[PDB]
Amino acid sequence: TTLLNPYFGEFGGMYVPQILMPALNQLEEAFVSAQKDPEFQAQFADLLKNYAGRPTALTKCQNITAGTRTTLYLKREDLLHGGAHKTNQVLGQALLAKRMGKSEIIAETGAGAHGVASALASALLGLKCRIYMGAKDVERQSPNVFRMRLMGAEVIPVHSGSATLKDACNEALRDWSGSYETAHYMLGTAAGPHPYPTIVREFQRMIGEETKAQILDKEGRLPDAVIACVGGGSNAIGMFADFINDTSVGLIGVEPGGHGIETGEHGAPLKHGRVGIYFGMKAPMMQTADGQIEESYSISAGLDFPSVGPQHAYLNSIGRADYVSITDDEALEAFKTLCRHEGIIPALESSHALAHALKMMREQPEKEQLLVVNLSGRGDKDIFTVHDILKARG
Amino acid sequence: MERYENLFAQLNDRREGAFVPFVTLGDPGIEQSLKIIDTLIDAGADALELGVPFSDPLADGPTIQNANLRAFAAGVTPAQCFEMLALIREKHPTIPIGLLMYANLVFNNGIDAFYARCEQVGVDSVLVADVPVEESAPFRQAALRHNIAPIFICPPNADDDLLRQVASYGRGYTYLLLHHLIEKLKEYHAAPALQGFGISSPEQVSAAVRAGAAGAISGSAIVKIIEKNLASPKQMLAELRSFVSAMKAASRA
Ligand SMILES: C=C(/N=C/c1c(COP(=O)(O)O)cnc(C)c1O)C(=O)O
Ligand SMILES: [Br-]
Ligand SMILES: [Cl-]
Ligand SMILES: [Cl-]
Ligand SMILES: [Cl-]
Ligand SMILES: [Cl-]
Ligand SMILES: [Cl-]
Ligand SMILES: [Cs+]
Ligand SMILES: [Cs+]
Ligand SMILES: [Cs+]
Repeated sequence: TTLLNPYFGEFGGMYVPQILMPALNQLEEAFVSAQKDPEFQAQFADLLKNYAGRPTALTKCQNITAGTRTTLYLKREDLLHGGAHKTNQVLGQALLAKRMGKSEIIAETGAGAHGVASALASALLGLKCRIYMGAKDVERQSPNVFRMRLMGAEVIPVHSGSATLKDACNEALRDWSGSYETAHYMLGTAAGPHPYPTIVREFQRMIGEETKAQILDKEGRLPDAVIACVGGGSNAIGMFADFINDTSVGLIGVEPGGHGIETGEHGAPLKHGRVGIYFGMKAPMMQTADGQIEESYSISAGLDFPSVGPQHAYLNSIGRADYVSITDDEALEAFKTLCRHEGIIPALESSHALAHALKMMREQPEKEQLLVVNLSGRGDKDIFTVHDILKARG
Repeated sequence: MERYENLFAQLNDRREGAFVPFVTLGDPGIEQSLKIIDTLIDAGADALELGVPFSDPLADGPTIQNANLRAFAAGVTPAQCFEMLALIREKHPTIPIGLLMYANLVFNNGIDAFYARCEQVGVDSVLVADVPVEESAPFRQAALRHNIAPIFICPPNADDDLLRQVASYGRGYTYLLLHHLIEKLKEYHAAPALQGFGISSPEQVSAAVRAGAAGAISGSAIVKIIEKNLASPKQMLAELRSFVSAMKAASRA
């Protein structure tokens, strides 16, 4: 029994061991209560504004669209405190934990952006935070790891299974089942069991709400399309949510194509996987023919996840949103182009979104189109990675 | 078939608790696994719970995580597990065999088809570790259509609504994890309760039966014994037999 619908059509649900259901029901009730509480909303708004720095800019990119009929804006989540959109919903989830009287935080991270956001929020709000990241991720990401620890967080390397984001996800669920009385699990994307896909969307939806107000102010109409990269789905659903009922606005999600879809080394389960049940949800998965969860791949650590949030699977199935992929090489070109022509260093995750917008423009340069790319993060974390590639490539 | 009902009737007639060990199929390899399982039976296991290796066993602790890794390291696939199950049943016609599954392996090629294969090979029950009662309808329905008992966990944080659903929905036995739980399950005519919470000593089996449960499942202790004896195939089977005998003796009183 739940207060809200755990499914988006066929996708979603609460596929957890029985012991975790009370934790999920408790969280749902606290969220429903908080959403009707003006005091909670005011506290959340205060932190977003005065701590994280919202609203974020909407930047018009003139140089990169010169000589075409594309007008391109970037929604500047790269300017949020912490350097990525992950901060928005960690602040909300940390307040929910406090509402519930919890004193501890568990979080998973792959890239480290969600982990750093979880640790910063925990430091600000007086929560004891432990981060699962998993050996392979911990072995690299020493910068983000040190920031996490430099903010008082416990970073726990997971050596279970492949020793990556999915196992990080696994060990987080493992820990929470025993600790949920004291600890809140601060899931980092719009995926997992209900009510997380719903909570994460609602605590990211100011991205799209601001974008709508800003485009209206600057252009006097809605965008033709808003474009975002899709790992688990949080930045994209945060940009999309407030435009879902504006049927003229295209919603384009960009999954990582890695070395190329045909290679099988990608992270695009929405369009190239098949529906499975894992991490508490029924959703598109990359999986072996036998139903083992496959390993994904992307140059960008933040998109390297073999599933996707269920609301994206739903919006795709009904034709409301369209999903595409961008390869490592396309994302790297977009990264270089934005640095050189606009003076903004984008995260490699966000570079996938930009690459697809550049394709929309280049393929049809006399098509009139007003596009917004969600620039979900800054690319300082990726400078060493891009350096080593361009040095290896020549 | 009625393997569980027949077992519980025999045990009720002998004033006896069930003892049920868990092992991961193909741990540490197929042939050694088949011999391990034969040793458990010969040593007095009343029923078996058998895990199929899965890439991401999110409901398992470290003991069983590594059991899965050992199995994958030996190349074990669900299809090979189903071959093993047919061989086990061909050898042992009456012992109840339950699987511990993850949802994706059941859903992968169609839920109905999964439970049809279970029926074909002679499995008696399926516990899907990451399907709570709330999501269980297609699994329960498919199980019952193929004469497979769907097994549910009654956790220590269970409430009355949950107790009624578990009682109504489960068959074969109820996987426990208090007097309240046990008597209430009985009040709602639930499948006989097996205590499965950290069962590692003979005395815990005798405590479970005394509490009013129908017996006890040792969810990780067997795997521990495999773990500790990987270089000694001989001692492994030897310590396995000594353990199961002691646990099973504890269930006679
Ligand atoms: C997976 C992580 N980051 C994901 C990420 C993503 C992909 O996650 P969502 O699909 O939930 O936005 C996009 N952009 C940036 C800057 C990101 O850091 C993480 O930090 O754990
Ligand atoms: Br493919
Ligand atoms: Cl308005
Ligand atoms: Cl459009
Ligand atoms: Cl369309
Ligand atoms: Cl037999
Ligand atoms: Cl279990
Ligand atoms: Cs232009
Ligand atoms: Cs993905
Ligand atoms: Cs029953």
